[PDB]
Amino acid sequence: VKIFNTQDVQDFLRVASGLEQEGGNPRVKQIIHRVLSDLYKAIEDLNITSDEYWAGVAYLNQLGANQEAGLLSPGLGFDHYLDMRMDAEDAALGIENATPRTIEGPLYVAGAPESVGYARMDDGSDPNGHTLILHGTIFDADGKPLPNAKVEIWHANTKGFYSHFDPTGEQQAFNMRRSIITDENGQYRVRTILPAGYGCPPEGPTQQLLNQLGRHGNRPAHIHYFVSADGHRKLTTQINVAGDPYTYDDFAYATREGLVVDAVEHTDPEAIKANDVEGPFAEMVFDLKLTRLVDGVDNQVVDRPRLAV
Amino acid sequence: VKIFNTQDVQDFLRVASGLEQEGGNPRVKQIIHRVLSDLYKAIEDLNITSDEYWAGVAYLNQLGANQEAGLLSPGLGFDHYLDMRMDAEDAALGIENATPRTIEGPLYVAGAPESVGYARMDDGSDPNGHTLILHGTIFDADGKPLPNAKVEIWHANTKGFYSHFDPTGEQQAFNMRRSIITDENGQYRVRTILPAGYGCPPEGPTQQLLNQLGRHGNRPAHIHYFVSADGHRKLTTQINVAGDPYTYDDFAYATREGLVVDAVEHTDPEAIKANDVEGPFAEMVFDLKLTRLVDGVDNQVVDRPRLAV
Ligand SMILES: CCCCCCCCCCCCCCC(=O)OC[C@H](COP(=O)(O)OCC[N+](C)(C)C)OC(=O)CCCCCCCCC
Ligand SMILES: CCCCCCCCCCCCCCC(=O)OC[C@H](COP(=O)(O)OCC[N+](C)(C)C)OC(=O)CCCCCCCCC
Ligand SMILES: Cc1ccc(O)c(O)c1
Ligand SMILES: Cc1ccc(O)c(O)c1
Ligand SMILES: [Fe+3]
Ligand SMILES: [Fe+3]
Repeated sequence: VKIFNTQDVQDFLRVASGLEQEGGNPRVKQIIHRVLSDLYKAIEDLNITSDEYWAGVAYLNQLGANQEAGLLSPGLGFDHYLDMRMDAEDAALGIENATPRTIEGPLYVAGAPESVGYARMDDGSDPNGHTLILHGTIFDADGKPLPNAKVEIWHANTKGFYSHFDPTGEQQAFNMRRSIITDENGQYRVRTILPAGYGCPPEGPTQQLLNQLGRHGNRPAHIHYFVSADGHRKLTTQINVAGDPYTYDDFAYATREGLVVDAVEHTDPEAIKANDVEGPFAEMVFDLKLTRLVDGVDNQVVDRPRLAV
Repeated sequence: VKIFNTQDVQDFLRVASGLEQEGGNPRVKQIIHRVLSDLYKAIEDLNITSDEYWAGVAYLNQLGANQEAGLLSPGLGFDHYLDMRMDAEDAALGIENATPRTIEGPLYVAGAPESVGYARMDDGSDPNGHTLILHGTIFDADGKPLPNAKVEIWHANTKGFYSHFDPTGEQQAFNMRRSIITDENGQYRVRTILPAGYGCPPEGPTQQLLNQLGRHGNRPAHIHYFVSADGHRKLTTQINVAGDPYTYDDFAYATREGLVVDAVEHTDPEAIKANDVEGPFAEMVFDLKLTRLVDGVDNQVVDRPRLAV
């Protein structure tokens, strides 16, 4: 029993997609027609039953009810795939990406405190927090230190929770989220704590689907970056804390060579005083290099829904 | 950009689908691998940008947040498509379906009061309700009246709202929802009111998408039926009130020839007095004929999540 390639079904697909309708958006119709065709065909090819189908529809409802579509997305590789496409396009334009891009993730929040050159990111409310001094230089497309660049950093606490998405309700707004404008030497520097790896809500729809694929929902400890500057494209990337068990087994497939960074532990009193901290701390250095706009246009910035507080 | 066909993307798709993982459900992995492959390819063929992609992800959260995946499904033709498959399968088995099946819709509620041969379905709470006497006979696969068949009926009020899903504040539980056991002559008879067509929540995600396709989100006035009996398959169908503006332009594509019924209006005192009502009323007669089990089993019953009370 096969009906997908019969006139009845093909004509019905055009009707449902609004192809012969006068109103609407032709681009949406075009995409919907393709997606529907593909799904109708997959239902036939894989002999998906009604019981299976409705289980899929129920999952969609709970996926959205839990606001997890942006979490499942990277877990199913879309986020990284979109990055592969941008990389391919840059290669086509002859653009060399000194600092590789990687996924943004769904947890960026607009509105964080802004400062010049330095900022402390945490409020010391984490018991198990280990002091981290993260600093670096931002370079322009010509390799020269870039003053006034805006470096945005966000990461999780030791429990693997992000402010604004913390279930324990423990964190104040923008905790571990800052914008640092680079100083005269093109440098940025922050005092924060070493993040812990992130895990998907174990009871949520994203993890339940991953369980069906025999997969885990963990990410290694990492730090997110947005770096923007006049005359340059906006850089989206992240660094991984070297040594993490999941560095090369991230459920979001965000790891890339060049982004794994070593956290050097400092114990002597000399270093501690020089970075005036209260005791042993970790230090990470990470420089980032920007690319220039293409004929005055940032051909790769992404406009997507982001929480703004 | 064309990278879908490279080994890097093809292997990635296998990894993301857990195909190389030992745990999990092989059936789910099989379906996920196909759906991801098709979508990754659709993104390439249609050159879907990251901006477009994330609008799609946001829409998915909104769809589930409003619990409308089961409303969008029929709007995009899936529900009707699944029935087409069922019809094709029956046609191949030589099963002549006397009463045509059509979609269940997402508003069935389990546990309605039950009675033999007759019941009034509404609580008279609808100010504009017009009395409707709906009756008919249930026939077995041989064309013989079937006593003891269970006829389940549910429908909307004059505002297009159903009990348990009324946006304006609860109706009596199970208002306009009843189960009727056919009597000694295989008949069912109910007193209720004429329903008004249903329209999708105007500001909801389903209507928002339909707008982009230049389509409306309306359904003609209709009455749902579930009919079950020993030795026969469970029938899912509905009847359309003849004359409705959307009879042949249902956004859920559920109307079928043989399911459009005329509601005859009675105003003469003799009719009124005979059916013992309090004034003019409408009458609809609709008989249903059932099909026998296939090798002792109901090959088309659908088990899907349904609200129970
Ligand atoms: C609005 C239009 C939307 C159209 C969408 C069409 C998608 C196609 C549908 C495919 C559905 C896959 C069917 C999976 C399935 O048949 O069962 C999936 C599991 C169930 O667990 P079981 O243990 O098997 O249950 C049974 C326990 N018993 C045996 C004891 C009874 O549950 C799950 O959530 C996995 C399902 C998630 C699949 C979502 C894919 C989409 C993501 C982009
Ligand atoms: C987690 C894995 C899931 C992967 C899913 C991938 C989806 C495939 C890609 C989807 C591409 C959709 C592109 C839609 C688009 O580019 O714009 C869609 C419209 C927007 O209207 P505009 O007027 O342009 O808005 C702007 C008005 N301004 C200019 C004034 C600001 O909005 C909408 O909600 C329409 C959205 C339709 C998408 C639904 C898909 C579901 C199919 C089952
Ligand atoms: C997809 C995703 C989930 C959690 C994170 O912390 C992150 O950076 C990305
Ligand atoms: C999709 C849909 C919407 C409303 C209804 O009353 C119905 O039966 C089906
Ligand atoms: Fe993160
Ligand atoms: Fe209905």
